[PDB]
Amino acid sequence: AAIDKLVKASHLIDMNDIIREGNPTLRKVAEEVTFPLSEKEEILGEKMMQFLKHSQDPIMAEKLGLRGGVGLAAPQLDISKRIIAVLVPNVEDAQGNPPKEAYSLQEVMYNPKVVSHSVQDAALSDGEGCLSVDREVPGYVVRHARVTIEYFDKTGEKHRLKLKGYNSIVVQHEIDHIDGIMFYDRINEKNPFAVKEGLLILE
Ligand SMILES: [Zn+2]
Ligand SMILES: [Zn+2]
Ligand SMILES: [Zn+2]
Ligand SMILES: [Zn+2]
Ligand SMILES: [Zn+2]
Ligand SMILES: [Zn+2]
Ligand SMILES: [Zn+2]
Ligand SMILES: [Zn+2]
Repeated sequence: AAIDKLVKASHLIDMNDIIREGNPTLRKVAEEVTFPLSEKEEILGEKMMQFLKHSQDPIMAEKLGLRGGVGLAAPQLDISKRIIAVLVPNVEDAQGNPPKEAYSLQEVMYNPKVVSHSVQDAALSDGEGCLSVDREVPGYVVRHARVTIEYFDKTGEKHRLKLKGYNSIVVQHEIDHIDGIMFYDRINEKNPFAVKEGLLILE
């Protein structure tokens, strides 16, 4: 099936492995994974993280024809499993010095979920994009400002983590994918740029 092609040792995930808006797998509730993970599930997670590293590297992205990205969920690869990868880089200072930490978040998460969140909502000022959507979609994607999540890593170890800012937005976006929700589902239907009072707009 699709997962066998994806986990071949020499196979690199690229845009042609990513399904498109309209494909029913994007609207399903993905199946939880069981531990211990199968080798396929473990390698899939690793290929997904490799895809994010490549997409953020100017040469490899160029070589493989990749759009820069900070997250991917398995349903985007036509695999209906609760697996996501997130990779959010820190940025150089104005003198060109690399950050202390290369990434503010780097994880492959199995069965992630939000277990609590802030009453306050937030949205990226620039809106959101999606590897599976080849349209322009304007508007504020209203999400929780802060969340506490739970997930398991490839070893089966459980983690509990609080997130805010951009990291909170990114994980919420990927978890939506494993629940069959798309970012534009969270954009006001009548005025994409409406702002309910108290909405935290992130630059
Ligand atoms: Zn491929
Ligand atoms: Zn491995
Ligand atoms: Zn590589
Ligand atoms: Zn709990
Ligand atoms: Zn709630
Ligand atoms: Zn997405
Ligand atoms: Zn929620
Ligand atoms: Zn709509």
